[PDB]
Amino acid sequence: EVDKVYRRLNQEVEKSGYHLNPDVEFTKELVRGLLANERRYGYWSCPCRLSADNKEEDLDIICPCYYRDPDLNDYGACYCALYVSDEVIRGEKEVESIPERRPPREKREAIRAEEASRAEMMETMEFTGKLSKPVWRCKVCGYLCAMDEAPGVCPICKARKERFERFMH
Amino acid sequence: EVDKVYRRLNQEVEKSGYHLNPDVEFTKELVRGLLANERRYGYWSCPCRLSADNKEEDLDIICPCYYRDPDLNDYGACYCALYVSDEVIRGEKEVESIPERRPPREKREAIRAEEASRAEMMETMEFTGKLSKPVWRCKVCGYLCAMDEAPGVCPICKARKERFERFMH
Amino acid sequence: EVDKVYRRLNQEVEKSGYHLNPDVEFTKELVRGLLANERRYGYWSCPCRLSADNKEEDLDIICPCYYRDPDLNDYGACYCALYVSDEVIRGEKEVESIPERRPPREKREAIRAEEASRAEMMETMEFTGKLSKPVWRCKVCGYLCAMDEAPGVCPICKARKERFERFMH
Ligand code: SF4
Ligand code: SF4
Ligand code: SF4
Ligand SMILES: [Br-]
Ligand SMILES: [Br-]
Ligand SMILES: [Br-]
Ligand SMILES: [Br-]
Ligand SMILES: [Br-]
Ligand SMILES: [Br-]
Ligand SMILES: [Br-]
Ligand SMILES: [Br-]
Ligand SMILES: [Br-]
Ligand SMILES: [Br-]
Ligand SMILES: [Br-]
Ligand SMILES: [Br-]
Ligand SMILES: [Br-]
Ligand SMILES: [Br-]
Ligand SMILES: [Br-]
Ligand SMILES: [Br-]
Ligand SMILES: [Br-]
Ligand SMILES: [Br-]
Ligand SMILES: [Br-]
Ligand SMILES: [Br-]
Ligand SMILES: [Br-]
Ligand SMILES: [Fe+3]
Ligand SMILES: [Fe+3]
Ligand SMILES: [Fe+3]
Ligand code: NA
Ligand code: NA
Ligand code: NA
Ligand code: NA
Ligand code: NA
Ligand code: NA
Ligand code: NA
Ligand code: NA
Ligand code: NA
Ligand code: NA
Ligand code: NA
Ligand code: NA
Repeated sequence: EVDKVYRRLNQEVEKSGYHLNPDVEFTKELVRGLLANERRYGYWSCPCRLSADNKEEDLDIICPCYYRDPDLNDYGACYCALYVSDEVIRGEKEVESIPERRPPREKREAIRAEEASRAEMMETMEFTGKLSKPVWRCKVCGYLCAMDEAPGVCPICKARKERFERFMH
Repeated sequence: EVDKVYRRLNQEVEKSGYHLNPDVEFTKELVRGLLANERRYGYWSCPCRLSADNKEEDLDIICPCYYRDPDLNDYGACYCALYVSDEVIRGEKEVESIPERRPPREKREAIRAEEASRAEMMETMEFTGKLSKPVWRCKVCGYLCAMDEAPGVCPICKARKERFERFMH
Repeated sequence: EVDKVYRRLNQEVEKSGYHLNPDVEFTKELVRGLLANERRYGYWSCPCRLSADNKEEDLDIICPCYYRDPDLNDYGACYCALYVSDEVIRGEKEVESIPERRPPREKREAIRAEEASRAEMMETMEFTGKLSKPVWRCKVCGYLCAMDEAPGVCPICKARKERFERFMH
């Protein structure tokens, strides 16, 4: 039907140094699957896995999935064998059985929640150091305050802004 | 009516080295506004801004607002020009148009939530290092435990409290 | 009735260098209390304190409680005087009145929530450094990526996996 998607994929991955399975009809088969999965669930859900029909919960199995590279590295193929390793293509690598590396649902949920908290921390802290203010010190009385710029005049001794200095530490 | 509040303000700010607008009637005008805003919303909501009639959401525009000092520094006046800069009062500073520095509602909410998380972290950690316990080491068997004081006797070898030592590291 | 529990306790604590009150009948009294509290609430709630009949909220007063050791250290006895200090048993230590060290309900709740946040941080961060990936660098073009192992081939220059190196810093 559409061979268009097969070929544009083959070129997309070859540029980046990955490889599709060299057997053509088995691969185009998987392509049909991916297409159908896109029609049915609205994302490219791994063609050889049960989709949960919820994108958020499947982000790890949208093709290419999070298991592809480790699986290529250990077994010479991704779980469906859509992709095969640079080693298999040539010789060595001996394309072989691939266990399911994806963790079970409960485990995945824990991992996500942990990545959520971790991202929130990093966000909050990055956003933080962005709004922090430098500390200014009056050179007459030593008054300290925290502002982008030193105040017009020291509320203590009245020295002008230009007589403050950035303070450390 | 009440000029009482005008004058007590003028003295309150002059002590700290800020200045009210030298035009008297324009300033007392703003004072009336602030008073009314206090009657209407129960806080001194910036007289030249739309109040949301919720204190929590307006903490940034209670007068004096969070934009006053940066605005004095850049434009020689706060957004309403209740306050004018030390430079304008004398010469230079050329009192000039002030854009609205306050971010729009969505932005403000994000910023607040980020300051909330940041404060929770800092709180939780400060509260944390306060309850942490030192580590005590039996000098006979090396048993380690974490308590304000070493135990009456080592549960391992039975050496008395006075034969423990603070441990590092 | 059951003296079984009295004696197994006396041996359990003596091994660890704690001591029960040497008056036998006052102690076995407290034992009966602890038993009853176990029948009534399903945990060994301090026999001389009001139980809230909720384990989660009483974790600090399950016997032995969190106040036992500090109380032994300062007063020579736990709050009920189930336990007496190594000093009292012999001489010195002068067993004496013990105030209630447990903080009031509101305080306890705050402390717990703070320990919760602190534990979540530590968990999230520990779980974090466990999933972080090393950074690999192509030795031909300097391409950087973060994975357990370097890719089959550099998506940039095509150098094979074995021509990458662990990168710092
Ligand atoms: S396993 Fe192969 S096919 Fe299934 S998603 Fe991962 S990469 Fe795409
Ligand atoms: S702008 Fe001027 S008047 Fe309005 S709140 Fe800030 S300081 Fe008070
Ligand atoms: S006070 Fe004494 S009896 Fe009550 S719980 Fe703490 S240790 Fe057990
Ligand atoms: Br079709
Ligand atoms: Br998608
Ligand atoms: Br990998
Ligand atoms: Br590869
Ligand atoms: Br497989
Ligand atoms: Br100046
Ligand atoms: Br400076
Ligand atoms: Br009036
Ligand atoms: Br107020
Ligand atoms: Br400023
Ligand atoms: Br000023
Ligand atoms: Br303005
Ligand atoms: Br001692
Ligand atoms: Br010591
Ligand atoms: Br009974
Ligand atoms: Br229990
Ligand atoms: Br202690
Ligand atoms: Br003791
Ligand atoms: Br007591
Ligand atoms: Br290789
Ligand atoms: Br290396
Ligand atoms: Fe000063
Ligand atoms: Fe010891
Ligand atoms: Fe390269
Ligand atoms: Na996607
Ligand atoms: Na599952
Ligand atoms: Na500032
Ligand atoms: Na200024
Ligand atoms: Na206020
Ligand atoms: Na707005
Ligand atoms: Na302690
Ligand atoms: Na003790
Ligand atoms: Na327990
Ligand atoms: Na209480
Ligand atoms: Na990896
Ligand atoms: Na590989």
